[PDB]
Amino acid sequence: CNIKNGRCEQFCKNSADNKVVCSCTEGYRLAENQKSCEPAVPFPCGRVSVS
Amino acid sequence: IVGGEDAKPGQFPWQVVLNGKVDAFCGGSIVNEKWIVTAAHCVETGVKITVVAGEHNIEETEHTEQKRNVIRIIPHHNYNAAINTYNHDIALLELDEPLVLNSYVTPICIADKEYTNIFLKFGSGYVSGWGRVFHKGRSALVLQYLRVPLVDRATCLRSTKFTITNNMFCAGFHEGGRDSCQGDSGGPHVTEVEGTSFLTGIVSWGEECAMKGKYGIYTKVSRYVNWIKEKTKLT
Ligand SMILES: *C[C@@](*)(O)[C@H](CCCNC(N)=[NH2+])NC(=O)CNC(=O)[C@@H](N)CCC(=O)O
Ligand SMILES: [Ca+2]
Repeated sequence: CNIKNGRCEQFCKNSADNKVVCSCTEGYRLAENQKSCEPAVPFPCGRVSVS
Repeated sequence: IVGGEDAKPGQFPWQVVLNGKVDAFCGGSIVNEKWIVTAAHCVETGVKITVVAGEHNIEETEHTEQKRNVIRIIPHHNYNAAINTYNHDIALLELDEPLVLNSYVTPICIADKEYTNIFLKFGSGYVSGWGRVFHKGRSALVLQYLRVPLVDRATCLRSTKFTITNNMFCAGFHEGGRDSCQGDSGGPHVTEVEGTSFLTGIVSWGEECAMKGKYGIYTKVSRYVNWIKEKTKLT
């Protein structure tokens, strides 16, 4: 998780074999690329949606 | 907020304003549809308080406002363990009826203890509120916001005679002019992480506002995220 958060958009945890597991906060799901966080509800926390 | 700018509608959809025997006396942020997090010094005593989410201009109607009554107040259990220190300056408010989430009414994200601190140490956060726009001056009608830099602990400690605990951090500018202020207490200091904002501090106290050589002092939210999660569970 050392550099650039392991490429995790939100959270990183070191697993084994120098690999990482990304995770996201409530209201988001780990995208299939296993790094990015995608919205899992209509109004997820922490985002501007008026713009 | 001294030296900030007007927010756009919906720019800080987690921000709320508190009204009571004084209007617009403090801010807060949305934890979830039933719970607000604010500063404990805003809600000492059990006077009746109301919360307004989706607020932008406090003298006009936007038709985005959601007003709720506060039915339960939980100051942190160590707040006021020591008199007049602002240590543990954080409190939770439970609403009578759930907020309805939308583009103007959206919670702030709250990471675990480790990542909240990591986000804080990115070193740049946003603070917002309807508090004073000049030290000892008038309050804001339109929600204000300001980007403030994190200040290193040693500088922080040297800036004041008052005690800065490990439950606090300093933020602001070495030249002054830009700061939170009275009325902004309880408002969220937030860190934006690739478009998603996380709660990293709560506006708590300072010596005057925006003076060169002084900084705003904030409740360090990383120390309290376990408590926030424990007390705000929905079921
Ligand atoms: C309760 C809350 O609105 C204020 C926020 C002040 C933040 N100040 C700065 N410079 N960022 N908190 C207080 O008023 C707590 N008391 C104090 O800050 C006192 N040291 C000053 C009181 C005063 O100047 O009116
Ligand atoms: Ca309004």
